Amino acid sequence: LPKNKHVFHSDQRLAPEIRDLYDCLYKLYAEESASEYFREPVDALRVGAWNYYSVITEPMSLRTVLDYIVQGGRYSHVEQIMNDVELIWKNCERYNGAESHLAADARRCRAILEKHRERLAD
Repeated sequence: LPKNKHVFHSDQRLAPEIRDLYDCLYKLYAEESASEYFREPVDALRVGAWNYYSVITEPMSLRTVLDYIVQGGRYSHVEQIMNDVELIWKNCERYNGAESHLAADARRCRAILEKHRERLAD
């Protein structure tokens, strides 16, 4: 699992739509407290979530997405990024149940991201 925190680097070589999504995602990652459990990939075995990797076949976190964006070679379209971001929330509801407060914060993050994007669209 990657060390320390993702360093904000808004790369000018990216498509503008992707750089914009990057900026919104970084804000969610670094600035919104409801994103806490979705920031970094979980060491499932270390935290005693023993069956996590069998329940969740495609793990995902904001860190993972942000690093992919900066590293290149994965994303060519915003819809691809959003596909991975949606995984974060879906994985959460799948493993913790829709009634958990973790799932409540996933849904909050999802809605907040939507608003970040709509705002920058003006």
